[PDB]
Amino acid sequence: RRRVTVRKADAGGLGISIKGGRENKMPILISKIFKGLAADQTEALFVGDAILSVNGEDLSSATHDEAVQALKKTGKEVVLEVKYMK
Amino acid sequence: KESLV
Repeated sequence: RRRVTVRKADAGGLGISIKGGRENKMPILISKIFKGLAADQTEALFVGDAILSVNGEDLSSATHDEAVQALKKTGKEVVLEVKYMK
Repeated sequence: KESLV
């Protein structure tokens, strides 16, 4: 497992394309970490990261839409629990 | 599903 915190601000966008969906047994796995962005500029948000919780939101029982909704309206610090699949 | 936040 893993734990990454992406602070908002800076640039603005989060740069992060998650790929998966609770309708296919997939803990929302990142497939594209845009560069020059919070996720790719926090030395942790790297592709192959199955998120299971965003800001204390256990996404394990959430669909790909419930996971992107949190990343869309995150708080000052985007604490994202990740399951690296390297 | 491939979104982009």
